[PDB]
Amino acid sequence: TQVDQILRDIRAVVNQMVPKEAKITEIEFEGPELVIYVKNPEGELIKDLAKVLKKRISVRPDPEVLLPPEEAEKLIFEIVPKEAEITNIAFDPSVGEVLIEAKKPGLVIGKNGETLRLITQKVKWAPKVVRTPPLQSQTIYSIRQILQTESKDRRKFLRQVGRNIYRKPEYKSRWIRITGLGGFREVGRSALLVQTDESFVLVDFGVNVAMLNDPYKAFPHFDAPEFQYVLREGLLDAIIITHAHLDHCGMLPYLFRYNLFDGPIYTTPPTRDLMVLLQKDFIEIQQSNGQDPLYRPRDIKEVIKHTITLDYGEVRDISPDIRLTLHNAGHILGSAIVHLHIGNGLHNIAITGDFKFIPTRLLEPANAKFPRLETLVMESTYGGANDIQMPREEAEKRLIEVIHNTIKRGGKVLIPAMAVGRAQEVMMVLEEYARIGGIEVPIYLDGMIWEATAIHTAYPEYLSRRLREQIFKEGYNPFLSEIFHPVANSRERQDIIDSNEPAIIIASSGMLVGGPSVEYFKQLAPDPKNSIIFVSYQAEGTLGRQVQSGIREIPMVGEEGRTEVIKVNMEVHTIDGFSGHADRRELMNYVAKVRPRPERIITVHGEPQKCLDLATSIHRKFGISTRAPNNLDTIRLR
Ligand SMILES: [Zn+2]
Ligand SMILES: [Zn+2]
Ligand SMILES: [Zn+2]
Ligand SMILES: [Zn+2]
Repeated sequence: TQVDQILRDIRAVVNQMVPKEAKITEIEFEGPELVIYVKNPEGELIKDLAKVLKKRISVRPDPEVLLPPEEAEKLIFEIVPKEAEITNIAFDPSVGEVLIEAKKPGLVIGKNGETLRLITQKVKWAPKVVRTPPLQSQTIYSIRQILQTESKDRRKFLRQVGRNIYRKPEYKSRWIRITGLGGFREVGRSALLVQTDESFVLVDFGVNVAMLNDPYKAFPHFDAPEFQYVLREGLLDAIIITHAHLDHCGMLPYLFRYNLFDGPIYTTPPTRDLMVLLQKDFIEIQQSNGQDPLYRPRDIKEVIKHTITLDYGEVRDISPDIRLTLHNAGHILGSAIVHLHIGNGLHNIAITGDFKFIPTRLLEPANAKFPRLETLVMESTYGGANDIQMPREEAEKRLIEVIHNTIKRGGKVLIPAMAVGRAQEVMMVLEEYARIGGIEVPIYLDGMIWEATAIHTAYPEYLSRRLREQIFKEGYNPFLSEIFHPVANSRERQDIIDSNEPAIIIASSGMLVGGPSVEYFKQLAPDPKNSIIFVSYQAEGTLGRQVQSGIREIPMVGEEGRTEVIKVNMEVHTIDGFSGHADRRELMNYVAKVRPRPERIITVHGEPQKCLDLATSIHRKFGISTRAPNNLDTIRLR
């Protein structure tokens, strides 16, 4: 590592373009950027010295000239209008920045950007105002508490990452290869290893909850020689998470449990929070089932401490020959398409993760415009030629149809859905339907769906333009609808089931693998008055896919090794018009619209035949080279 020889040349030109009166106390790399500390604020020299050094710079005051938290926290409630209504105020010393939250962020941000600098001087801390979210999230609060109490660790973490990213100047890769450790010709445990002769980055690291009883099918291949080498030698530069779902980020905290990695995890803020929530959710579902969890809160916590967030469009160097950029995937809040600029730029890779290419209630179609692009890795969940989804609006009509029939017949509607994803989407469908007077019976929300929902309201900028304004700007907010009733605990859950009142029940998780939805299913499945509606992809080996297949008698190993058979009499429906996955038509259209036209396309994340079908179809229609690799396949990209 010749990092300090690089830092030496920087400290030379910086101490040549910076006011020597401006007592520079330090210059070092912290995360994906150069930071210059100075005890003397003050502009437009950053814009320069930055484009001169060809690096991302950030000037700040020495952490010493910063008024303590418990102190400057009262000086602020003094220097800002009481009408500004400051709901919360947090600190993040790892960046010397004060996060100020208020219902009326205008009177706190300075009626002329003034009060912003007004308080900035009185405490030296970097102010950042945030409009109070309409719903408070335990997850968000928890992450905030961790970031201000772990300041010591993170500041050290950011120095290590920085010295690592710039272990050498911009390098042109000699070779590039991608290895599927999981998620090739199957849905589950997505894990792809990007390799160059200088770097190693992991894109996604999921688990296959549908196959939890089989460690050989549930986890990415830890037995891959190249991967054991990368971990054991400490060569993994980074991990990039496309989105919050467990089959894309679920094994991430396992890596910390066993101290196999302590580098950076790059992802969008919404993803960092949703991920943390689904991971906590996961290990709790396991314990509530009497199983030993894959990891513990202490590991999920380590994940948070090792995560560096980027918003879409932010280009960042994550190693000597790899620059990252995230783009909207339109799958779920915060979902991204990973774009890796590698070496010379003549062999760039775009990794789709899961994506949607038409608008939905919460999101806009995936980005299809990139700078330079040679290889496109895309999902195939609906890759079969006949995998056309039901039109958005016909699905809505079908849903309403079914709810009416069931609610009349004196029954209940069970809609299994993941905490994040279809839950929110379906909620919007029922909410807009409520506003015209269609919701008579109550709508219960079980399985952390409400907490996830809270996270959405805190990231309006990651929602579609339509819903963005409708949220933060207006006082009215769709999720806040009085039609949704969060299930408080196991007693109420049981009350709900025993009660004779018809109702709509939306509960995690989406494939009946675990969580409240399995309880509802089991106790409601016998009565033919009830209805269960699948609105998401049912993976192979899930109870959900069994029910969906029509199997009317399902065995379930219960407590004390005794198996129990649930008799299925309730109505089984499938409405795929709410899917977060691009359907066959969308996938093919995506390839058509993507620009620049990729020289190669690799199909993944889909049942075997679907991956091949899509790959064959893309080649036949667009004449582009394609391939549906197997796990453990490695493709050299030249
Ligand atoms: Zn997903
Ligand atoms: Zn997925
Ligand atoms: Zn080429
Ligand atoms: Zn209640």
